[PDB]
Amino acid sequence: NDFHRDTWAEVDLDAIYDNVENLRRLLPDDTHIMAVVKANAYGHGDVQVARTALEAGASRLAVAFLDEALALREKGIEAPILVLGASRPADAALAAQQRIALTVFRSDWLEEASALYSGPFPIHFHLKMDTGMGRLGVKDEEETKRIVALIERHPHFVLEGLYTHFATADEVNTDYFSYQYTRFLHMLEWLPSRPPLVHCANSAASLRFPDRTFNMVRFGIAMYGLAPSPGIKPLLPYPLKEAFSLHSRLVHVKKLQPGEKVSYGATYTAQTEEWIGTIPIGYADGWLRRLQHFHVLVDGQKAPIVGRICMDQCMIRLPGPLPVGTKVTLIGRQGDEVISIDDVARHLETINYEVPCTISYRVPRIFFRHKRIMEVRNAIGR
Amino acid sequence: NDFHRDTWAEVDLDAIYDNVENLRRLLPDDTHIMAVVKANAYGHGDVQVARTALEAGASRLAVAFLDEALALREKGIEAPILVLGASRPADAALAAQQRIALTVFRSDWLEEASALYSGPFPIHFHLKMDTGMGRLGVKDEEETKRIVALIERHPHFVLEGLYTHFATADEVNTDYFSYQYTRFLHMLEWLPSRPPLVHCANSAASLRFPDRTFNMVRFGIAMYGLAPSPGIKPLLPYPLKEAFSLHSRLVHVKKLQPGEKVSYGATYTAQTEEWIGTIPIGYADGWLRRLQHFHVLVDGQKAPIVGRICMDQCMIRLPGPLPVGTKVTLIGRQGDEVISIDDVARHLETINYEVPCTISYRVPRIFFRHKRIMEVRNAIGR
Ligand SMILES: Cc1ncc(COP(=O)(O)O)c(CN[C@@H](C)C(=O)O)c1O
Ligand SMILES: Cc1ncc(COP(=O)(O)O)c(CN[C@@H](C)C(=O)O)c1O
Repeated sequence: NDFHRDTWAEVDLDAIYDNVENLRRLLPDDTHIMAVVKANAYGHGDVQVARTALEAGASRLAVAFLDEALALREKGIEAPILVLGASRPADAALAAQQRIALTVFRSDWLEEASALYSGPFPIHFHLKMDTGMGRLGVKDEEETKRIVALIERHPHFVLEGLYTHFATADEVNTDYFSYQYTRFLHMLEWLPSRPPLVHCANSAASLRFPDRTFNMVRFGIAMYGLAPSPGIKPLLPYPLKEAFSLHSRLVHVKKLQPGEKVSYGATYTAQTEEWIGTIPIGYADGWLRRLQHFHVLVDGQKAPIVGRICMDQCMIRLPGPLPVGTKVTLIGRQGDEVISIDDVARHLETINYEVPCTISYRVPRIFFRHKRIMEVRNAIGR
Repeated sequence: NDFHRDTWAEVDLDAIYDNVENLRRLLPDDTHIMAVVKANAYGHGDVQVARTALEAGASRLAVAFLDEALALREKGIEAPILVLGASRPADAALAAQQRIALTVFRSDWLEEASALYSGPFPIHFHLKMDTGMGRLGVKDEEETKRIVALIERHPHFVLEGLYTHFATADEVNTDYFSYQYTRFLHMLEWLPSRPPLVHCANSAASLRFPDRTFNMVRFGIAMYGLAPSPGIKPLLPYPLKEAFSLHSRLVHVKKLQPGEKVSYGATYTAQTEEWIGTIPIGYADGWLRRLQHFHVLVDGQKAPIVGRICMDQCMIRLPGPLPVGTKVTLIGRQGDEVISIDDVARHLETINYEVPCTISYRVPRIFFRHKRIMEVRNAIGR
C-alpha cells in the first residue's frame, strides 16, 4: 500500500506489545487475556493490533458486532472471537460456522435462533448480566434460568461463559464499583453451573484489582497505551506506552501583511508581518473544527492554528520562513515538546477513547515493529 | 454487499440528481458544473454521487488529493477530475497517465516536476490564485508569470485553467466577497492569455450570483441538499432536497426502577419507573459523545438520549414498552417529526458540512434511485 498525500498516522506495535506483555506478567497464570479490538482496534488497525496482542500473551479477541469479527477471519485471524454486542438470530449459523462466540441476554432471541439453527456446528454463547451499567444484559433470575434452559435444551447451543461490565471502574471512589461486583457475585448463584469462562474486568478494573478478575479480562484502552482516566493515572501498576501519533507536512508557505485575513469567515487577521503555513489535514480526517484554537508542533516548537479549520486543510502561524515539506506533528513529540491524545481530548472536551476512532479512513496507518516500518495501510489505497 | 448490524445510513440519489439538475437549468448553456466529491462525497459515497451528478448535468469532478481521484478511476469513472489540493512533483507522471488535472501555486514545484517528467502524456494544470482566503494559491504577479513561463516552456505541461476560492460567499454581507471578486479580476490581467477554464464559485456564490461564475462552477454542499449557511437559506433560488438520513433499531428494551443508573459514570438516574432502550450506534460510528443530551425519533416521537454515549451503543428513554427491532431514526423523518443535519450540527456546535463526514466507515450506506434500493455499500463488508 502507498499513499499520495503528506498526512499519515503512525502506530508503534512494540508499545502495544509491551502494554499487553506487562499485563500478562501482572495476571495469574490461569487468567486469560481477551484483547478488545473493536472499532478497527480503537482506530489503530484491527488485524495488526490483534496479531501483536496474541503474540504478547492474549489468547482471544473481542469486537463490537458481527461484521468486525468476519473481517478479522477474512484477514486470517484464527483465534477465538467474541462479539460483545447484539446480533440477529438469523445470523447464528454464520457465527457458528466461522467460530465466533456471541453475547446473549434475552430468552426471546434464543427462542428465535433455536427455530432457525440445527447444527452441525456448535454456537458458543456468553451470557451478559446487567449489574448496574444499564446497557445490555439480563436483570432477573426468571429470565436467566429461562436462557440457560433453552441453551441446555439445544444440542448445538453451548454456554461458554458469562460476564458483566462496570460503569465506574475508572473512578477513584469504588462505591458503585463495589456494588456492581457484589451484585455480580449474587447473580452468579442463579446459574445451575458455573461456565468455564467468567469475566467482568476492563482495563481499569484489571489493572487496579488483578485478583478480582476471575478467569478472563477484557483488555482495551490500556493496550493502546492510554489511561482509562486521568484520575487513576497515578494508580497504574506499570507505565503505559502510547502507540498512536499523527503527522503531516507543510505544502505551502507564505508571508502575510498586517490586515490580511485567513480562512472561512475571515475570522483571523494578521496583526503584523507573519509567516503562514498550510497543511493537508482537516475535519474530514478527524481533525475537527473545534480544534481551531489548538496548536501543532513544527521544528520542535508549538505553532498555533489560525482561522477556521477546513475539510481537508488548515493554517498555522510559523516561527519564521520554513521550507515546504517541513514535518508537522499533530499528536506525538518533536524535540522537547510533545502533544498527547489526552491533550487533544482536553481541548475537544471529550475522553481519549474518542480521539483515535475519529481519525478517519482517509488517513493511512504506518506500522512499526522492532524499530522498523512493517507495513502501510491505506483504506482508500489502490 | 450486506451488513450484520441494525445501523445504516440511507442516501437518496434522486435528491442529489434534482439538486444538480435545478442548477443546470439555472446556469448558462456554456457554464460547466464541476461536482465536488472529495471526502467520499461529503460522506455520501464517492462513485455513487459522482455518477448521479454526471447524469444530471455535471461534466467534471473535483477531489481533495490524488488518492481520492485514483479511487474514482479504479471504480470506473472516466470523466475529468481535478485535484484541488497539493500533490508531490514526483507524482505528476501518475496523474498525467490517469488523466487527472492538478492544482499548482508555486514555481518551485513546477521546477521540480519539469526535471522529473518528460512526456508522453500531457499534464493539465489549474492555476490557483489566493484572493483573500489565505489557504492555497499565488499572491504576486512575479510568481504568477514565472509559473506560466515554466508551463509554456515544457512541451507536456498545459495550463487548462485558473481559479480562486471565496472565504465569505455564504454571509449576507458581501463586502469581503466583493473585495475577493475584484481582486480576482485584477490578478487575471497578469496572465498573457486567458485559460479555457476560469472558475471561482462554490455553492453559495453560484446560487447567489450565477451571472458572475465565468465558465465553470464548483458545486459542493448544495448538491447534497444542505444550505451553505442558515443566513442565505432564504436567498436560495430553488428548494434543496436533503439526501442523507441515518437509522438504527432497538436491540434491547427494559424497565428501570427509580434510583437505577445508566451508562458510564452513572451520570443518569431513573427518577421513576421508565422504559429504556438500547441502540447499536456510538461514537466510533460518528455519533459523538457531545450528543448526549440530544434526542432521536422512535415510533414518530422524540426520545431523549440518556447517560453517556458509548463507543458502539447508547441508550434512550422510550414512551412505553416498544418491541425490540423497532426502528429509530437519528437523522431523517418519522411521521410528523424530522431531524435534519442542521439540527445535529447546532447541538454539536459545528456546521452541517462536518456531520456527514464524521459518520464513519463502520456505517453502511444504502442507496436509493427511482424510489427503489439501488445498492448497499459496506466499507468493512466481506
Ligand atoms: C463489554 C465491554 N468489555 C470491554 C470493554 C473495554 O473497555 P476498556 O477499553 O476501558 O478497557 C468495553 C467498553 N469499551 C468502551 C470504548 C465503550 O463501549 O464505550 C466493553 O463494552
Ligand atoms: C477549492 C474549493 N472549491 C469548491 C469547494 C466546495 O464548497 P461548497 O461545498 O461550499 O460548495 C471547496 C470547499 N469545501 C469545504 C468543505 C472546505 O474546504 O472546508 C473548495 O475547497
